[PDB]
Amino acid sequence: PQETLNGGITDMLTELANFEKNVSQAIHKYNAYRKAASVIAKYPHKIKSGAEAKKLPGVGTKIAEKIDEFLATGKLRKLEKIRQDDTSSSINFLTRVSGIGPSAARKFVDEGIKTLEDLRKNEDKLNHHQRIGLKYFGDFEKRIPREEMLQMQDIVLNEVKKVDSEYIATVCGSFRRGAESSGDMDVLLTHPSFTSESQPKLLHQVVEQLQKVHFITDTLSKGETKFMGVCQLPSDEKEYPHRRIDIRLIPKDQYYCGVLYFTGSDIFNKNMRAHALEKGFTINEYTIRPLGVTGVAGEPLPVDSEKDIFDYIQWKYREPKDRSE
DNA sequence: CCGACTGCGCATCAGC
DNA sequence: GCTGATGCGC
DNA sequence: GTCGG
Ligand SMILES: Nc1nc2c(ncn2[C@H]2C[C@H](O)[C@@H](COP(=O)(O)NP(=O)(O)OP(=O)(O)O)O2)c(=O)[nH]1
Ligand SMILES: [Mg+2]
Ligand SMILES: [Mg+2]
Ligand code: NA
Ligand code: NA
Repeated sequence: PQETLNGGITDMLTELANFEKNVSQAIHKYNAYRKAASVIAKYPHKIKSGAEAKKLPGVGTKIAEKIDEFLATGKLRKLEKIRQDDTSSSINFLTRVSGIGPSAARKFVDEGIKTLEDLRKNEDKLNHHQRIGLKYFGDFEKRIPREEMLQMQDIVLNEVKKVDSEYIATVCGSFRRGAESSGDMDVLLTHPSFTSESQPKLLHQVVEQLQKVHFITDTLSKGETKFMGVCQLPSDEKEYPHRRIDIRLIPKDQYYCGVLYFTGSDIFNKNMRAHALEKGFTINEYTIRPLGVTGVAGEPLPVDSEKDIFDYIQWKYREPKDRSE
């Protein structure tokens, strides 16, 4: 639906959400406001009253009350005030730097460090992640057009196969759902030699090759199963924005549960789990399991493709395209 | 009334 | 030194 | 902040 429907309300709720997460450090209030924001964003009518909004799941007494104030006045007194607050708005802003959370942001603002400029001045007080986040502050907040994501996929699948043709790599996330743009790139990686009961250079070798051809440019974090970092498409034209890329190495017997999980959406993943229990199965990130007569979970069932998971719960395979809910 | 709201990998801190 | 807790991102 | 046991 059009933003001009309830965009004022959803903007208000999103703004309240961020201050809860970043300033009050109340993560559950943060998700509460966002849940309320989401369901109102989907609501196909211009809301006339807080009581009207309250019918929706996720909208309670306090938000219905806040909406009443917004509709009547065009603003929120509390929001106006906190917007104004130099301390709170600075803390809120610094968290936009990847690696700087609520705790670091507060500590920085505590000692007078409030801006990117201030961060740029105080490099030795930033850890490795926070420096990278600072270095690519602008780039990290850009979205990635699908065409560039396709070019990025080309390089990943090529270099991965070059390392070992028996690797299996799948670019999941919104891109796999066929979105016209993405926030980052999520690559899931496996190899027949790696199972749950199973070299742990399997991830390193792929990262290394992607670094060698200068696709991967920076490393945020890297262990034996998970890589988080920065990549960039090759350039006399203007150079591309640096992009966030994650690579996960998953055991083969857990790969397609992994692919399903990290393809999303979260809203879709929720239903699929809920319907999975109603059929007597439990689905998490790693496995699908039967729930015995009292709720005792048996051994993880063998999964060799996505559809296998759909078959167990008697679902017909839904294409990633049709997985926004 | 009052507990749940995903929980894990990695980097780094806190403490022994 | 090591172990467990915390911060962070997702 | 919201929901529900
Ligand atoms: N249990 C649980 N799992 C979650 C939750 N939130 C997310 N997940 C899981 C399920 C999600 O699929 C995954 C996050 O993948 P991203 O790449 O960060 N999001 P995407 O790629 O779709 O969009 P973008 O284009 O912006 O990158 O984490 C949660 O609250 N609870
Ligand atoms: Mg993504
Ligand atoms: Mg991601
Ligand atoms: Na409600
Ligand atoms: Na941040």
